[PDB]
Amino acid sequence: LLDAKASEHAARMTAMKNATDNANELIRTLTLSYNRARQAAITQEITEIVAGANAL
Amino acid sequence: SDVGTVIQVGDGIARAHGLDNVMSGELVEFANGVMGMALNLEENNVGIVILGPYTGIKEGDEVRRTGRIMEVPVGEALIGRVVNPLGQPVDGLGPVETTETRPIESRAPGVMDRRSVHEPLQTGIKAIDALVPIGRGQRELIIGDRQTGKTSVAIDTIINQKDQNMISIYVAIGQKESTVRTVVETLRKHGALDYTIVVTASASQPAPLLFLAPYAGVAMGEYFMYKGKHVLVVYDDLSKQAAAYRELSLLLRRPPGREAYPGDIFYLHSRLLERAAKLSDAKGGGSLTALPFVETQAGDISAYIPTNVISITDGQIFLQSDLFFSGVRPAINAGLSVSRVGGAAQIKAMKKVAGTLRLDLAAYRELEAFAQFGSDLDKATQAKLARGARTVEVLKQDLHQPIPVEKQVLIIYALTRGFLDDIPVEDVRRFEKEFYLFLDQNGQHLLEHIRTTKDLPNEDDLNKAIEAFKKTFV
Amino acid sequence: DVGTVIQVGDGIARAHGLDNVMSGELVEFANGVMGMALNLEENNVGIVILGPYTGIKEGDEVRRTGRIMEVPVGEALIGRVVNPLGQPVDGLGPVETTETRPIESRAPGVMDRRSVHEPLQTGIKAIDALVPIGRGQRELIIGDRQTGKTSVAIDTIINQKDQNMISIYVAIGQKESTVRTVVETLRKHGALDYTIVVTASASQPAPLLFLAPYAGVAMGEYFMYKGKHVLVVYDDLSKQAAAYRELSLLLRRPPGREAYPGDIFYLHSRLLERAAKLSDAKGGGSLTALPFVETQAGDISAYIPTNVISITDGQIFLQSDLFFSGVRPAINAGLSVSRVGGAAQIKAMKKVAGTLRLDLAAYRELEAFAQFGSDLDKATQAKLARGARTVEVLKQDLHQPIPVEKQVLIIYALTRGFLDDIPVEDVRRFEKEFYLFLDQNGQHLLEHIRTTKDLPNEDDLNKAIEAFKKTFVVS
Amino acid sequence: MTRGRVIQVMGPVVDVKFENGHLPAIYNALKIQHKARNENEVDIDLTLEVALHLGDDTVRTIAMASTDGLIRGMEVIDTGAPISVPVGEVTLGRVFNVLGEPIDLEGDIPADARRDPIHRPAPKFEELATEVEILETGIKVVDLLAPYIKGGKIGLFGGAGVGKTVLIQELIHNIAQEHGGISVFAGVGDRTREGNDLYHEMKDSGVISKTAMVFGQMNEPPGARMRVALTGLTMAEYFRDEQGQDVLLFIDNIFRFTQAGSEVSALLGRMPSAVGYQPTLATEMGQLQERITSTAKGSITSIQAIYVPADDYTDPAPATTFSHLDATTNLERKLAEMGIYPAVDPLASTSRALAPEIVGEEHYQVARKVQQTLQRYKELQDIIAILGMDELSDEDKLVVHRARRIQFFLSQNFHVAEQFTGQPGSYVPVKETVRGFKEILEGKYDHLPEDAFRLVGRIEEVVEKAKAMG
Amino acid sequence: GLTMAEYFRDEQGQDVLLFIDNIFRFTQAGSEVSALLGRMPSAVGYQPTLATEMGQLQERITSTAKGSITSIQAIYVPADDYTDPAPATTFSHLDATTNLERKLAEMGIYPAVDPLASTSRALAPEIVGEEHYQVARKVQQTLQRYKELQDIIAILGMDELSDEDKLVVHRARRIQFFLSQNFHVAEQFTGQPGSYVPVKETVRGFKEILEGKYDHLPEDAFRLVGRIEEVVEKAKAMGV
Amino acid sequence: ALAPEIVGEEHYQVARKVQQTLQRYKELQDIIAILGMDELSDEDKLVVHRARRIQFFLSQNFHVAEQFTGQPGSYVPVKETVRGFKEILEGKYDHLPEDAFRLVGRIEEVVEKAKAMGV
Ligand SMILES: Nc1ncnc2c1ncn2[C@@H]1O[C@H](COP(=O)(O)OP(=O)(O)OP(=O)(O)O)[C@@H](O)[C@H]1O
Ligand SMILES: Nc1ncnc2c1ncn2[C@@H]1O[C@H](COP(=O)(O)OP(=O)(O)OP(=O)(O)O)[C@@H](O)[C@H]1O
Ligand SMILES: Nc1ncnc2c1ncn2[C@@H]1O[C@H](COP(=O)(O)OP(=O)(O)O)[C@@H](O)[C@H]1O
Ligand SMILES: [Mg+2]
Ligand SMILES: [Mg+2]
Ligand SMILES: [Mg+2]
Repeated sequence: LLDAKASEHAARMTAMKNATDNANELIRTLTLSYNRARQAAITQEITEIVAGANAL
Repeated sequence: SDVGTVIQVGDGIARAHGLDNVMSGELVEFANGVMGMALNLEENNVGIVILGPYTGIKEGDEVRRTGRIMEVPVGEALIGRVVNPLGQPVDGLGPVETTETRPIESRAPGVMDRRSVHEPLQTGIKAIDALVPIGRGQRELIIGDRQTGKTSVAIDTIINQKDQNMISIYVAIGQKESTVRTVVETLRKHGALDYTIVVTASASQPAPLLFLAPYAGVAMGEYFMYKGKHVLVVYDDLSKQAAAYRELSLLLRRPPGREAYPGDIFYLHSRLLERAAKLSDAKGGGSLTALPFVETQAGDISAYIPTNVISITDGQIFLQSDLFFSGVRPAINAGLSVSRVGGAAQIKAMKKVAGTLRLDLAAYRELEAFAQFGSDLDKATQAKLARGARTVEVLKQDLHQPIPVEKQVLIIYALTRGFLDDIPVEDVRRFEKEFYLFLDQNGQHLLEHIRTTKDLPNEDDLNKAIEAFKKTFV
Repeated sequence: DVGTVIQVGDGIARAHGLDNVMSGELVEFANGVMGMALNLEENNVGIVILGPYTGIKEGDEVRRTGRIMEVPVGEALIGRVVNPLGQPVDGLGPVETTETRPIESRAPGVMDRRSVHEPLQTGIKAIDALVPIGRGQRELIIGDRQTGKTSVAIDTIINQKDQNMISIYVAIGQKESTVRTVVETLRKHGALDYTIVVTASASQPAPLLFLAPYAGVAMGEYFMYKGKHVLVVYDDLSKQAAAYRELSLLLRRPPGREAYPGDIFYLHSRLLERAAKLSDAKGGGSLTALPFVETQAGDISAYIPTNVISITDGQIFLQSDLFFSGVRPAINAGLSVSRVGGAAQIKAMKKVAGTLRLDLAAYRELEAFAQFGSDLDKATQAKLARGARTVEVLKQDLHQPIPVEKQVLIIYALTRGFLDDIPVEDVRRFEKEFYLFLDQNGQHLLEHIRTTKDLPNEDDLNKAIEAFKKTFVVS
Repeated sequence: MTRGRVIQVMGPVVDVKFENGHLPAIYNALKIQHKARNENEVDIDLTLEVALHLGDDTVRTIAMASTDGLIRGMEVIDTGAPISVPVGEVTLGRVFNVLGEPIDLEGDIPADARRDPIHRPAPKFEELATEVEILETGIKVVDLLAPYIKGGKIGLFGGAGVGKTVLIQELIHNIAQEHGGISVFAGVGDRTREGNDLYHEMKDSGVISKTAMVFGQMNEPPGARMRVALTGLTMAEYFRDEQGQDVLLFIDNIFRFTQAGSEVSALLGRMPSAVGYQPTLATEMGQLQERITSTAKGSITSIQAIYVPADDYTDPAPATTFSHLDATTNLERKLAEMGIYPAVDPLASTSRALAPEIVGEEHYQVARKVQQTLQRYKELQDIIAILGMDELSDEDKLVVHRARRIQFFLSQNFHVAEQFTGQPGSYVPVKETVRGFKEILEGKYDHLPEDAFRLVGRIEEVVEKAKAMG
Repeated sequence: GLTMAEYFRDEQGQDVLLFIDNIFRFTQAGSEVSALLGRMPSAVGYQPTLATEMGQLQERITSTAKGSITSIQAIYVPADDYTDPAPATTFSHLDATTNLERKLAEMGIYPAVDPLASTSRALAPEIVGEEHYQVARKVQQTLQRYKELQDIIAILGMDELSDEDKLVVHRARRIQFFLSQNFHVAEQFTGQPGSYVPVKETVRGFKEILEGKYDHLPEDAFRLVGRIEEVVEKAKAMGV
Repeated sequence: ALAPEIVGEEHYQVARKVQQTLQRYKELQDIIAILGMDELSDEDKLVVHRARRIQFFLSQNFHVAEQFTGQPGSYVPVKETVRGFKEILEGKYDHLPEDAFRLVGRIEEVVEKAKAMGV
């Protein structure tokens, strides 16, 4: 039981270290997709506006 | 000569031919009696913005030059009246009976004509006085999503200034006319209207008057400022002003930008929000102070008008929807609220007590965001977490009930020094109330000193009073 | 043939007259500043000003030169610092050229070209061994800011001293101090005697930046059709794209993805497709081009990056985290490829290192798994031991090229496993020592690889490497 | 002589017609000074900058002050030249607007002052300097871990309340005292409550005598706000061209220069590019930064603050600006709270001079080790936060010790700090900090109380300061 | 419709009800005619005069000293985007608002009303009473806590969490299903006839859910029922 | 051309069953991106093992790839391609390792490529 409980606590700790590291990597990868999408939405709205303005 | 004729009429814009001697920013008068402002001057066409109903102006009707730049009526007679952006009475009750006028395109007070904000504006809201200090002569932004507390926070500010030697103005832009009436009857009931001015621009009016409404409101307050009395101004949505300028410009066919907004948007808002100052002793020591409001869709702090108002001010109070639907009220996010003129606008007593709290709330936000659930962590982490909950219950407050400053410093002294550890989190909202009663009946001596010397009394006496009450409480 | 300017704003003018003006012609204003005619509307010619535009006013007198956009060429340009127009900048007087070429040449057509059958040795171990380039190829160096882009190109030009190559450097959008500095660096290594540096720095009007790459290839094609081999480097094609968008959005041309005028692909291809390996009938000459593109967020996937990844015969992707992790030059093996490579290596190098590029990508993943991994097996542990040595064998130092016979000998040690004995930090010193030893003692091996481009007898090579390893000592 | 007359007016934009066809060049400047003929009129004292030749002998102009009150037909006169501001010893200790007028109530600069143009052709390739040189600032953290370069652009990214105004003032004092060179402060778009505090602090710190300041306010129309950097620049050009001394230029926030350029591109009628930014972003940004160069006579170095538009470093304003920067210094609040001034984060600050060719090999080895030591401590910090100090292995304790001393020896006693404290302050030469940190990294001085290293200068000062405790 | 209701309010003086169906189709029509009238475009292809027209129409729909108009409107959210200009401009004119969400309609909880995003000026301690307000805000804390906790459950799993977190998820499931109701117009859509719940009853029942008295019953029993009495019987049929 | 009558019922049942295993693993991918395969239970474990086998057994050696990689190419007739997928789907080759399923043509080739490793 001494070895079993000690080994269970260590196993959760690395599983938690790796889980946190995967999550933080996914946050930077997702964050860049949001910034590329945000800059495209602001270049579409300005081209539709200017396309109507040039016609009139 | 000084007569011209309308050629295009539409949507609150008209175009005139002639009127050769006009100035940019003039007032012009149509035959119907509706007034107007010249905003463009091409070689053959003068461009006119109408400041009234435009259902009686026909093509070929005459328009004539007044000779005045845009002017708003000012005087002591406006106090206690409900008025238009133009100086026209709305509440009924007859004329306003003003004496003189001021331009709405005044220059701001220069460097060498200004001083350093050095005195407080006691709002009577525990969080706004302790955590995010506003000092006379500052520009403070209340920015947040719809339905979070906003008009509640401004109305509390006006009432809590009753005793103080203050003048206050409320500029209601784009709001439904029954909502402005609900605030006014509310102010008459609290007796507030005797020292205040409400300037009203309802949603039915031509956009141009919503645009002038914030300028007319500061133009009234600057008259009292240069005469020496301190003044406060609240703008009920600057985002609704920004929409009305865009409509006027796009009908005047001017070129667009990020979201159809004219390239003047930073110039328009800056010209209005820099007319806030603390004048120096040579100018007689007057002060304006300003509270713009901005509403943000899905909390897009990155939008065009929001990026712009977050910059021009000397701080911000960002309010969040989930704190509201979680019992924190007023729903003020401590992390995103900053004051860059902070540290000088509090009384000497409050500075010592307020410093610890900023550190305490922070060491809970970081720890709680992970460890609230963990049943047992290190004994310190338990100590920080426990005082963390009590701090978020001492900052909670009720609607339309402001608290005087001496009582705020006493409750914040007690939480910070550990008197409130023994008390459970649920009854912190009542231990507060019972403490205010005990202080009034027994502790008159401690309250005498803080008001007069803005200073804290001897520690032994304070410890004695608070420890004795802790014996009485059950 | 005379017209008059009606609008002069933002670097684009307009003029009323110039009746016989051909499209593309160079136009002289009364002021003596130059311009390019790009459009002919029914009463008005539309002119791009190729110089400072603050001295030209409506009412000026533009005049017609009589010649299509032409860049000066001749042997006298070598060793001089010049403008995109043929105008000397270094001081030192006139360039004294003899003739001209159009900047709007056609690319050598099909049936006028051949496949690549000679190496372009860069002296950089990772590029020569893993991602080969041959004369006539178009190769892209892609990356982010501060990753090694100018450093890889300059190491190439110095090493292309020994070989009979002409090299051109075209600096587009760069800060002027960095360019003056590169000329002094080339003069110190003795490189300037066989090179031309063409400059279009950031304070200038956008038209001379747009023309800057087309003047650089126009100088190099003169030498190519006369038979001598040539190399060209473009220091930022993404800054060429930016200057074309600014000129187009001022002529009111409609936008697109980002705001790029759709003619970005046509711009980049017109330049990159003039690189060719001419055949023996044409005299067997060669251009070769190494275009550079910078990428936001160190992400391979974006509009201008992918467009140039389409026109070239490979790419070399450089990574910022490798750069900060001590790997210099910082080359990602998985995303970097050569499509004309496989024929452009010498015979000894094909035999020594062709399975290195693919095997080295496998170590990158297995290291990433192993750090988070708890217990590994023997066949995974053996692979992890060779991978570390390869990464230290591909580390180089700045401005120090390694001759190709020495490259194939150090790589033979690693692939055949002699380097397995030596502890890691010592690998860099083991490599400096082996090169010294080869010089002092092992001259017979170094004579064979150069003449036959071929590897010596295995017994003699294995003998020699064991003999060096006895003399070497550790820690 | 000749004169124009105004024929259109719309917000900040005006158009003038010049009937003879004798017209002004593209960046020249025009005056309107008029006295009111009848009581309906308003007297005006405006100035305008040329932008485009539209045709029909007409010119489009941006306005430098409020255009309210302008009648069509109002006369207007051309100065023959761009905006020109006074240069020389006259401009030291004074505050001016974009035009060159003095804002201070300290008299008026005379007519005889030599006045030179805002807009000028950029420096040439036969005039620059071949070899990089390093500038000794006298600040330990900056000179050791992110060396500044003569002719460089340095970038400050930091939060409010971290010591920005103190770091700017100490740099101005060290360069004037030891390297014998002046400074310029150009506040592009600054709040008028900050300008007043800055003038009082620059005066009360004694720094004022060595600096010249240009303030362009937020309440000005966009053209004035945009060209405020170009007047601060042209003043620093006289000091490098003629007096030959080295010069320092501070720019309050470079983002507002790019925003003012966007707002002028919208008034003038141009088509927007990516993320609604001007179609000429890198030709504007380049024509500013390409005048901040180290010519053979002398150099201009610049410290510029930048705002990241949305916490997105992939945006077109950060992209173009970061192209030019040579070093980045980041200020951390945690360090400030703990007591470290200057509050500069050693692990988020960069330089392109920290390479062994420029700094030399001894400096490079000493620097890398300091970074290696501090990063490892940042790891053990979360282990020491959860559990006890005894738990660390012995080797790990030998890294905890060195890191705490290294973090404190980075802290320094400034001369401008004597208003906020009661101690004199010191300047350290680059050889003395490189020598000292080598001694700490060899451990020669580890027999010392920790706080001995707080706010000190040379390493020998630590020895004496130790004795002071006992 | 408005001129008729105005005549009944002012001259006759009787109180009146107005029902307007899809006031967005008023805003949308202006766009179609804006370009052919000669107006330049604004924002997301909208008229350069959106606020001005909405204000003129809406500021007439009021209850004066003479007489009262109660006005009930359906507003169409143009592309499932509440951040669009037409809805944003509309939110400024109402006194009470219910927002309907498709995510709830997918789960089958009808009526699909957001209990957090819906607000009224009558939820004030004196306008509805202290007992009513206490229960209302307490429900709104439970449902906001369930929203943040669903992210943790979706990735890590429900068993990982504390007893207080488990008891929140327990009660929030029941509260959210008990907000659903059997209407008479849903006789065609769901077979079952329909119910009318008086206000006093609604407060009693929601108080019992919050205090835990009925937590023994299985959750499916709370879907499409009117009074809490019914929920007890519906469970009996299931066999609990 | 994917219709019972055109391809035969054996090919049609094999193609649809392969596309069902691949869609389940495109949903499991959201959870295995973070936690790894400890969270997965039962059918999730067996489905990810067979999806890894299928995804590598769709890769081939081409005669035109000889200019890039030294391997020879392979042509797989249709009757052979269907038989291999069925044995993978049944689970008859569960024991063999995933690196033996890459760049091959027929199931016989996977067995000799595994035997070279011995894993
Ligand atoms: N401190 C508070 N304590 C309790 N309830 C509050 C408090 N502040 C506001 N409220 C309540 O929350 C709502 C706040 O409405 P308020 O008008 O203040 O917000 P608003 O942002 O102005 O709204 P709108 O976007 O419609 O203008 C009302 O129901 C009000 O009674
Ligand atoms: N192999 C190397 N070993 C050591 N230092 C190197 C090496 N390669 C480059 N450097 C140095 O690292 C930095 C790389 O700058 P370099 O100009 O090569 O990069 P770049 O990508 O062209 O930069 P930029 O994006 O600013 O144009 C310089 O200090 C350079 O001298
Ligand atoms: N070098 C220093 N030595 C001592 N105290 C300092 C030092 N730098 C800053 N401080 C303290 O921190 C404050 C920071 O103020 P300041 O630098 O003006 O803030 P900001 O960064 O917002 O301009 C100083 O006024 C002083 O109280
Ligand atoms: Mg409100
Ligand atoms: Mg470079
Ligand atoms: Mg400051």
